Amino acid sequence: QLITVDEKLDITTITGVPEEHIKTRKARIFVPARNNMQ
Amino acid sequence: GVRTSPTGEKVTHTGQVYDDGDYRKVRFVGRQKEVNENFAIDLIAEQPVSQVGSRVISCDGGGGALGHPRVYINLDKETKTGTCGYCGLQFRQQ
Amino acid sequence: TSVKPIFSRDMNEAKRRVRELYRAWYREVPNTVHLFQLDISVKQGRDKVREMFKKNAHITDPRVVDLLVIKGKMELEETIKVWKQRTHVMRFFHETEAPRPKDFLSKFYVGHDP
Amino acid sequence: LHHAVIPHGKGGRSSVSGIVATVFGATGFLGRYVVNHLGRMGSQVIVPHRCEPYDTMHLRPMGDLGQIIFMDWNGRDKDSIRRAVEHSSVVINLVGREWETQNFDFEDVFVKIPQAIAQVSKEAGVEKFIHISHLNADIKSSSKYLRSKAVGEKEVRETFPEATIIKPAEIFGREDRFLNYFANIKTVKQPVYIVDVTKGIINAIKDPDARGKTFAFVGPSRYLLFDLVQYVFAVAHRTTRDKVERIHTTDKILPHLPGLEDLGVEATPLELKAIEVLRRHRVQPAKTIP
Amino acid sequence: ELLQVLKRGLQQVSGHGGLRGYLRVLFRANDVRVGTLVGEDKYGNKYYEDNKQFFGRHRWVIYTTEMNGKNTFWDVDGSMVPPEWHRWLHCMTDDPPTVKPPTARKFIWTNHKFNLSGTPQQYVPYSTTRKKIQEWVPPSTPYK
Amino acid sequence: ASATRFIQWLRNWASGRDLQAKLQLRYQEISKRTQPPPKLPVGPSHKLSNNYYCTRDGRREAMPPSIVMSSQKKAVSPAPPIKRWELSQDEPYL
Amino acid sequence: GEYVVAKLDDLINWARRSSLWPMTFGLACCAVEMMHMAAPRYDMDRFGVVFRASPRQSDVMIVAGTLTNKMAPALRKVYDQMPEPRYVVSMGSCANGGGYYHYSYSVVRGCDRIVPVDIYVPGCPPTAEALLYGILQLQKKIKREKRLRIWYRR
Amino acid sequence: NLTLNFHGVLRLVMELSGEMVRKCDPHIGLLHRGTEKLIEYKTYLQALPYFDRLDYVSMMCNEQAYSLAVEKLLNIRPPPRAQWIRVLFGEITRLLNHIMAVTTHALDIGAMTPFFWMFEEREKMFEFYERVSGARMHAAYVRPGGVHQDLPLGLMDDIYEFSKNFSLRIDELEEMLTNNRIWRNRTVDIGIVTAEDALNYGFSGVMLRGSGIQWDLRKTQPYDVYDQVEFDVPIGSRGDCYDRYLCRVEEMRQSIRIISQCLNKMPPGEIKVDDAKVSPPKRAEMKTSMESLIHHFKLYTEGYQVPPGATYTAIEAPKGEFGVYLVSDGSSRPYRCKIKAPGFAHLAGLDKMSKGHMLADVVAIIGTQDIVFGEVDR
Amino acid sequence: RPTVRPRNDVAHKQLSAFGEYVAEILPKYVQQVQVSCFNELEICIHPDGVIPVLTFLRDHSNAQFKSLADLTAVDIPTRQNRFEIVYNLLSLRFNSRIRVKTYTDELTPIESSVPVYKAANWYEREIWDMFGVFFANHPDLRRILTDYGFEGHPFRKDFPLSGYVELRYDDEVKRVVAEPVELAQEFRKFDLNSPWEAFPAYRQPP
Amino acid sequence: TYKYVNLREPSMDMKSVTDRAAQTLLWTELIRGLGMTLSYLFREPATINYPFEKGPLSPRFRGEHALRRYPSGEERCIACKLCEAVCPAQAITIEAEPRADGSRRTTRYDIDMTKCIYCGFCQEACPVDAIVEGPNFEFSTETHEELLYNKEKLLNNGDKWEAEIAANIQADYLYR
Amino acid sequence: SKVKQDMPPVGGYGPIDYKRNLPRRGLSGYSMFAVGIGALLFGYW
Ligand SMILES: CCCCCCCCCCCCCCCCCC(=O)OC[C@H](COP(=O)(O)OCCN)OC(=O)CCCCCCCCCCCCCCCCC
Ligand SMILES: NC(=O)C1=CN([C@@H]2O[C@H](COP(=O)(O)OP(=O)(O)OC[C@H]3O[C@@H](n4cnc5c(N)ncnc54)[C@H](OP(=O)(O)O)[C@@H]3O)[C@@H](O)[C@H]2O)C=CC1
Ligand code: SF4
Ligand code: SF4
Ligand code: SF4
Ligand SMILES: [Zn+2]
Repeated sequence: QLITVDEKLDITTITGVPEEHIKTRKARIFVPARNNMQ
Repeated sequence: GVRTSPTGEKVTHTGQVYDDGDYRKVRFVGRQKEVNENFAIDLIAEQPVSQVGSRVISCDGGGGALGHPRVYINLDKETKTGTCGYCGLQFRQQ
Repeated sequence: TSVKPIFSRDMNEAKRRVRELYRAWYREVPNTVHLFQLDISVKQGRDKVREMFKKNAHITDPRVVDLLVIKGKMELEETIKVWKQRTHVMRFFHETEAPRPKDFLSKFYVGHDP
Repeated sequence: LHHAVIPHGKGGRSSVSGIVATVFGATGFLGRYVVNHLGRMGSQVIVPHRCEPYDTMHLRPMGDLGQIIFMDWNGRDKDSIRRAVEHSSVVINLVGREWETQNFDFEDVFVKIPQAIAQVSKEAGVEKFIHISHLNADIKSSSKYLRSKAVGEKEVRETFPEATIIKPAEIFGREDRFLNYFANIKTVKQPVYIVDVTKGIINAIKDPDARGKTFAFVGPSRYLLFDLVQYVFAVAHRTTRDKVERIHTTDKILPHLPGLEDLGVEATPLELKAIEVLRRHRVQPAKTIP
Repeated sequence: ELLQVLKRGLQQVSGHGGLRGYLRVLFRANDVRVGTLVGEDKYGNKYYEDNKQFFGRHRWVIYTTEMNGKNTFWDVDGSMVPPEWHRWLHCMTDDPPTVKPPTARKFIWTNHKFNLSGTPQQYVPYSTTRKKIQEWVPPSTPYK
Repeated sequence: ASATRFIQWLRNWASGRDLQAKLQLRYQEISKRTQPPPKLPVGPSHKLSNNYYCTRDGRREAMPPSIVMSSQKKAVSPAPPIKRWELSQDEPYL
Repeated sequence: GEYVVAKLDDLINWARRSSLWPMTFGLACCAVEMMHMAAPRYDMDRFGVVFRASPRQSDVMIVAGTLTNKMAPALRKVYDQMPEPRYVVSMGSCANGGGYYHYSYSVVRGCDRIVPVDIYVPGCPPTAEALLYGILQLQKKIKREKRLRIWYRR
Repeated sequence: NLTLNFHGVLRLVMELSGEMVRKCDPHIGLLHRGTEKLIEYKTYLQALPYFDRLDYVSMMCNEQAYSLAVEKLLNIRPPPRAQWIRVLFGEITRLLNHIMAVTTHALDIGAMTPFFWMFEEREKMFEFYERVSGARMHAAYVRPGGVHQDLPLGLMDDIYEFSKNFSLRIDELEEMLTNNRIWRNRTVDIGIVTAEDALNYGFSGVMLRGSGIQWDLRKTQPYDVYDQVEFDVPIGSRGDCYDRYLCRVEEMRQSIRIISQCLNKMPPGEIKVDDAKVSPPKRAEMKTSMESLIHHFKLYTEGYQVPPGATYTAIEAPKGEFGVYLVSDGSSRPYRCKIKAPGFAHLAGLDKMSKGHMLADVVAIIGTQDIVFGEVDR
Repeated sequence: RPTVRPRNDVAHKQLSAFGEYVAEILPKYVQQVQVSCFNELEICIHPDGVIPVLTFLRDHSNAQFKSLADLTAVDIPTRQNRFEIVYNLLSLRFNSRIRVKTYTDELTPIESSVPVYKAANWYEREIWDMFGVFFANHPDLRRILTDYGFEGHPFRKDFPLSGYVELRYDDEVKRVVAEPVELAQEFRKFDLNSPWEAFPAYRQPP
Repeated sequence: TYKYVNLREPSMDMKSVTDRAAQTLLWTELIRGLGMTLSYLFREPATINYPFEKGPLSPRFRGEHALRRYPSGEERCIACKLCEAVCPAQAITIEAEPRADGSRRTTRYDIDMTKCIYCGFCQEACPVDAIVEGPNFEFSTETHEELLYNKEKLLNNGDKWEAEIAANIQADYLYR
Repeated sequence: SKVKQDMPPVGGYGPIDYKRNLPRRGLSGYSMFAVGIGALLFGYW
């Protein structure tokens, strides 16, 4: 019996992470540059 | 090559010594600063240069498999010795 | 947007479970304070319960709410059955934590962190 | 600042607070709270002790590796004082006894030892000196304890003009000789919490204004000694001539001196903590004097 | 054999050179067995063997009473055994250093040291590297 | 190994075993603590020819799983039924 | 007055170090080597160290293994219940400073965060002989105590 | 219902009615050290020593289980001499475990003397560990590819000398316990588990065979050279503590029987796979050959890469089926390593097994399961 | 070839046929069947099929997987359903093993397998404790390995190795306390992966 | 192949029944157990007289670490950092720079002996036999800080124990 | 030089016992009772 949930997925309250390490952190999403030595 | 700073603290073979205003030297009060007295840089300078009759020589540091990886050393330059990259022994061509 | 529910099919059902958990926590605090010989008052304990519920007051997902209630009931069971010791119960209050600076200048003086 | 004493970290156990403190009298009631608060934030604490090393063990867990350093000293030996303070940025004097012994009297412990520490510290170039005196210190007191405190306070101020002198009322806490004293059994007392006094000392080190000043550390409420002792018995559900004379000295009111509030500390009522101290000896709160 | 057992017990008193020597090893090592003297190191430790004894008790040392200025009549310590005898005593080899001496090196300690923990000679850790960031030093002459 | 004959008889009788033949303490039967040096053999890949690594490369012969069905006749069991165990003829019953 | 005090320290020091009754927190691997030090080859009992004693009769706590965060309050509770004099021997890398689990979210990085430690026995695990060396070292430490000498100089 | 709040350390929350146990609730995690998470930050070689420290009574058996899993994912095989050494030391490890299991099980219920006799035997077996690896317990000796070093000369003679006398030491232990009416009163009809309950509750090893189930992984899913040695599998009939005790004693005898065959059939040759992209080359080769030095350098820094995949590998460890679910993402560090400890399911069965028994029987039942909390908590 | 693990075609063929057998019988739930090069059969199913698929494998006469060897989870953050639930079953009758895999996310419950295997009880508690996967109709779901009041699920890939808090004894409050973690020596992250491909057989399409 | 450990029917004839009755009433198996502990009383004990006697060890024994030299006195360590990379406990910390004579040498070499698991992986990884686990195991300390070894401590251990370490390596290197 | 490795002696090791050996001792139940009754009778007389 499925239910309809239109809200955005937000799991911050159930991950156990302290607040300072959610709001004040800046994640970088990238593909690492090739190591120029190789 | 153990020498003491003006404060009297021994300088290590890495050149370490707490400076005059460093609180951290309080850890040695009532105790002692561990310093190894056999400075390798001085001891390897005591070994004589080895005279060989070839342009290229090999070194394994002695003791065969108890030494270091075998490397071959070029002796063409006449203004300097060939030094082993592992053990520091020196070679010169006749 | 069609998902499997945990317990509650909508937020109205979920808020019923939230309020029931709050009542259970509310009534347990006097027994917790006595049983663990806590040096906080019952008012301090109930204030902490209220604080913990209110930091999640913004959630709108009934599945998330369900999980907070599931976890909240686990914590209650740990307290009521005295699986927790005094140190665990007192961890909510952070007594040995020196107050962290909030305003810009105080943070600027002490380090680089925001 | 020398690069090794620049603060780093987040004020935790493995952080670097920048404080290098020699704490004399660290093996007593007040010392453990002071050493604990210093170690909490990653300070370098030098602990000169007269006692057995066994009696210093409770201090070891209070700091990260290397942060608590122990030394031997004698109150009468200035060389042992010099070794303890020569590398420090602040010196904290918590030396005291509540009775006299065949080897040390109140003059030795409250006058000569503090004077020796202040003088050696000044010669060694220590920047901050924190001296604990007493609120009721007075050359005219019937207590020889309080007479010696007055002389020592004067001698320390002359020796190390920039000393911070703290004058607490009787301190209540788990290891006190105050609430425990009554529980093991005309005058107004204003007792102050152990943790508030510690916070006051810690903030005194950080505050550049505290240098050269005398503080009075008093609790928020004044009580009749009778009200207090009855309240102690109610909460608990149940010595020398000099000690009795101090308990019977009314706690001075000194408006001209700054207090815990001036150092950012909010005084803690006796009613919140009486249970914490007296639960082991085991209620209408004692009326105050407005 | 009850007589032969007692004779051996009496021989142990003689084997330790009289009653005083017998009682000295009894109170220092709690053991009065007589063994063959394998050798003695420069610190005064003496090393014995008896191959009739079971593996583990067939080799032992009687510690010197004085080592590096410390009275060791009653305070003996396992770290007092120097490395060249350590190999033989723990049965890492069958050859005592008297028969197979160690190779000589100029940097090898001539004088062994025992565990120095808790003494003024104890090891105290520290960072062996030099300062990494050099601060700017302001000029000593005014010109603001 | 040094018990008197009377004591050996007493402990053998009390245990009902001949303890002297299987002493739990070790004496001279154990191997010497100094041994002659070994000369260990080399493995099958120690060859100067007919030894290319691509002919003996186990990791590179590993393949991804075979997919028998993706959502993109007789019955069978996962293997034949296990055969019944036989009783030990050494000692079927303790 | 001073000869007497020195002799009385010697007596009480001798009695306490000659009669060291351990409570073993056999937390993990290191407890196995502790059992081997009780086993016949080393026989800790021959030194006056009883095989096992209850905490209320214990003079020394041997912390033999990893101390998890979950277990820390219980270990502190046992230590607080020991009558004095009481000593703690930290046995093995885990108890010494966390060892192989030092970076774990669930492990106390050294038991000396919870209780004061008198002796640290290195190894993973220390050999039964290494633990016995540690115990004998603690005996030597007790022998250096001067409780009555310091008492009478107060 | 009186509530009581109380190998490693365990917290038992029990409910009693008079002498009886209504409910046993084991509270574990007192030795949980996040081993499975830590392994994700290690190379495959760096992770191996964690397996010594799970069931820290059966170190090399745990090493063997991990090695076999890694060898399977690598698609290599260890050389025959290494396989025989692994079975040889696997059975020596079995003896170490059953001594610990049986005598501490006896010691916990008051029979303390066999512990001392048999721990002198364990002390000699630690010497075998130390002579091949330099460590008495955490040998880190069995590795993916084979073993680290060859047997020192003279070691097999000393193992023969040890094995020749061991069964007499077993006989002495049986003289203390097997027919002792007090011992039988503490174990007979205690903690009976049916064959069907044993399978459904996830039991393995002696917890299955005590109930008559004819299952042993060394016989049915053999690994290394276990198909080349002869031995019998002890089988109980009553499913109680006493039959499991008899199964363990008889398994020690069969281990001696296997050890005897391993000594006689030990083949010559190398002891780690002759593949220098997996197993490091000899030190002499590393110091003369360029290829050997490169491979040594890379094997000790990056480590060998493992082809991507997942395996569940299991062995008949002394305590029961010990396995790993090992996931490789293709790199030189495992992506996930779930450890299957037989004691985990066995302890989960304590509540079921304790029903209708007294408080002191709980001591016997925990002992008959052979619980070490290093493997239970990981 | 002495250094190469030999193949076993017989087992591979037998497991492949049984994989097709299970798929033909339970098409409602079976999404993928694969057999590894080392002959381990994996059944991938929709999560709704946990109880029917496990029940079938336990009780069917051609399956008889009476023993649950292990039940665990794997966290793969890049998947929409980050959690892979893995059941490893053993059949003594046919001397064979099988692996059943399904999936879920942070908010979607899975059905407790306790009715099928009593062994599943603690495995599901551990999965809940270490990953935060909720199992519906579990008799007593709660933490099992972590400390009381511990926040987070440590085996998730984004949970830090040393966690967020650490414990010490504080003398002022006379109890153990928890505080934000500070490390004297930070764990040193290593980048070990070679920039050269090792296994061409597993190359992913571009 | 299997065997039954406890599948036997007692004989119910009168002689067998009286034998069991005699055992029950006269405690015969218990008396037999007393014989066994009595026999041990008269056995020589297995205890060795530590520290005057020591447990046997082999050349492979993994004990306290030490840094070694060449016969000339030059350090063997060349700061390759292979030990630091392989260390399962991350117990090794290394820094290096060109020495004043241009040689490749360490300026930091720390081993946290309370992180170390004494696994010996570092001495396997070292290409020049610089870092070893020596034969010492009697180095317990009164403080935690004394077990945080720096390069000076480790070089002194090498100079202290080299005589034994060289002999042990000689005995076992042909196995490596 | 020839390969030298830890190996069993040529012909293998001697036999190793493993089967339980709990030897039978003592008298029959009849004899034990007969001695006990006999002792009682002598004591009574
Ligand atoms: C002519 C006409 C004459 C008329 C009189 C004739 C009478 C003589 C014949 C009868 C002899 C009676 C024997 C008396 C001894 C008591 C017997 C007894 O009670 O033993 C049975 C008891 C329980 O036995 P169990 O097998 O567990 O179960 C049976 C019950 N369902 O089992 C036990 O008690 C076990 C013992 C427990 C203690 C164990 C610890 C010590 C054991 C060793 C002690 C050694 C002997 C001590 C001797 C002391 C000397 C002072
Ligand atoms: N506690 C209170 O109620 C109040 C306290 N104060 C002041 O606070 C300070 C400390 O308070 P408190 O902690 O209660 O004092 P304690 O008596 O509790 O401890 C005092 C310290 O002084 C040391 N000490 C005492 N005599 C000597 C000596 N002769 N030589 C060397 N060291 C010595 C002791 O060391 P050891 O352990 O070696 O004896 C101890 O560490 C004192 O100056 C006291 O006057 C002021 C007002 C009220
Ligand atoms: S220090 Fe080593 S042996 Fe001891 S508990 Fe920790 S991992 Fe196990
Ligand atoms: S022995 Fe192992 S844990 Fe210790 S420093 Fe060497 S590699 Fe690291
Ligand atoms: S000790 Fe050896 S492995 Fe470690 S950095 Fe030095 S040379 Fe390299
Ligand atoms: Zn060279």
